[PDB]
Amino acid sequence: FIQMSVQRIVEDAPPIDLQPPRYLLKFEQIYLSKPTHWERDGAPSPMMPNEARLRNLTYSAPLYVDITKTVIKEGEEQLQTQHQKTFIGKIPIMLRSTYCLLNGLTDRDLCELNECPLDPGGYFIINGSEKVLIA
DNA sequence: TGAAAGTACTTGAGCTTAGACA
RNA sequence: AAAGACCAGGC
DNA sequence: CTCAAGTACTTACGCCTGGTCATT
Repeated sequence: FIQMSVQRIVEDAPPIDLQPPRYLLKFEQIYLSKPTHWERDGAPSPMMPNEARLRNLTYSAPLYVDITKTVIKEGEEQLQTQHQKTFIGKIPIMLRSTYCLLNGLTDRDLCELNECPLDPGGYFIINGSEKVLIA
């Protein structure tokens, strides 16, 4: 879903055609980061799943998509402005998936962060609650 | 994605037939 | 803390 | 003035435990 489906959905959506000048908006490619928490002061910091459970936070990762804005002023010159890392929202991250912070960590690493090595993962943390999607 | 049975409403058909006996 | 929704479960 | 031929319309389902959740 993260690697293919999100990019397919973003690139599939028709571009914004509006209008007399005309403006066209196109989304190029989405970018995912590790789950990070933005505090009141706005300082980013990695959010670990245990801290998400304890503080009733939502274990999610910000989603950034490159957007190119093109303006048509009827002067035969269309000025195209591209926007990098445009933040459109935060996608909840299934624990121990590829984009989870616990991915690829050994038993000692998981214990150092107070996470059970035997924890199979595969669930989401929303407001501190462990949610599992039923097929 | 399957999937239920009885009942309260409407509506709209549908039809050989005329004289002069009490 | 009232009234709802959903979920899981017991017999 | 029917009546069979249709269409809407209505039903329900034992008790108990707990958890979460968004809104008020």
